[PDB]
Amino acid sequence: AIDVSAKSAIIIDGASGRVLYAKDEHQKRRIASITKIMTAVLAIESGKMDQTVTVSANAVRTEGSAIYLTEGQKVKLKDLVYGLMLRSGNDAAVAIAEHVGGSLDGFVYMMNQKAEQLGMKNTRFQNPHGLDDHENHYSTAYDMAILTKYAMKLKDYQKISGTKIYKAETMESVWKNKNKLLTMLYPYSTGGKTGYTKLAKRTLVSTASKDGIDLIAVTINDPNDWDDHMKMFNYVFEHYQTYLIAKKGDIPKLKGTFYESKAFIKRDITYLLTEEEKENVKINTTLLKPKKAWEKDASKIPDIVGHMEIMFNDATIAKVPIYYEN
Repeated sequence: AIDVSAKSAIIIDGASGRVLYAKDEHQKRRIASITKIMTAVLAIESGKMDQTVTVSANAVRTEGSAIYLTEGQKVKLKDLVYGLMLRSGNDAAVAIAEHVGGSLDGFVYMMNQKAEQLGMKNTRFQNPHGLDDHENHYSTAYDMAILTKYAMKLKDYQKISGTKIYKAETMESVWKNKNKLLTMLYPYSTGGKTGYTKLAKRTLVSTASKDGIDLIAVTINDPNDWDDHMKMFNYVFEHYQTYLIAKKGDIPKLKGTFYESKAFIKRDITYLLTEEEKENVKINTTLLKPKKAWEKDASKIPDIVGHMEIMFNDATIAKVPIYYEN
């Protein structure tokens, strides 16, 4: 079984989003610097990554981890985003927020509107860094997995998150990523983001891939997080595989029927499952009843003749149209 030291934890399938393991995954908690994933997403989506940012006095004042920005410094937004993600710079976070959002209040508005759009119903942002300077800055393991799945759609996020070493284009710094999974511990790691405050304790988001299986893990309040992430990924890689549920082309269960060779699906349907889960998958097809008039005239047969529904217990894990060869 999976046993972790985290108060809340989750691991999800990066392809389908399916929850594979969860522990208190909807409990609102302080999250510390994993907040910064949202800050990075908004910077990347802003289209302003090559713009020059002017660092404010407010940005320099920020407590905690820093990249040592100075008041009035001119730094490319991209550099700040690497500093944010690799070094957890809180100064970088405020500079990004003020640049992309106009003000902290503006940026935080943007963060919450993005959370809403993603369905993060148990998440509320009050700042761009995760310092404990407000009430009601929180998220959950489940919501942070949703956010990370979204972030991993962004090629720039993929790149930044997987970067071990970065030379800034506009600052005299080289930064090493603080994600020990990526830099030293776990060969399958593809990225992630750490957090710590006195009240939040250790928080961690990380991603991993092996044999085409992409996974996302979150732990909130976990003194053993590095080990626990590896345990979680290893458990999934050991016990789950991608099964071809239905192959592209014709549909075996329609053998002997009217649709035996002319009905087809346009793509493979694959899914990440344990051996025991795969036993509980059902392929359901609903098809039009062939009409006598179709025998003589193929033109009366629609292009789509039904749908295939893959069921896992009472979850619909896939649904695709069934076509009829023209």
